[PDB]
Amino acid sequence: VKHTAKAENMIQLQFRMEQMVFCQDQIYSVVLKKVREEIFN
Amino acid sequence: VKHTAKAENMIQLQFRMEQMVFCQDQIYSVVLKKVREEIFN
Repeated sequence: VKHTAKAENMIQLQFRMEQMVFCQDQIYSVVLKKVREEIFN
Repeated sequence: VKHTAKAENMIQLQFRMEQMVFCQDQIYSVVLKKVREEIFN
């Protein structure tokens, strides 16, 4: 039970960090795919 | 002097308008200009 309640709480905690939407300084990798896949190619 | 005075106010005024940025559907072809100089050219 104890370990179960911890995993469950950890999962919700981890989705609360993704919603605040940190726009990272390495998105570039996938920025680049805009001007490759979607326009030039 | 009448028409010097008239001319200058209008020339001042037009620059008063430009501060207020806008442009409707003309801006489309100058994005294509971006498209040509950033990618293909």
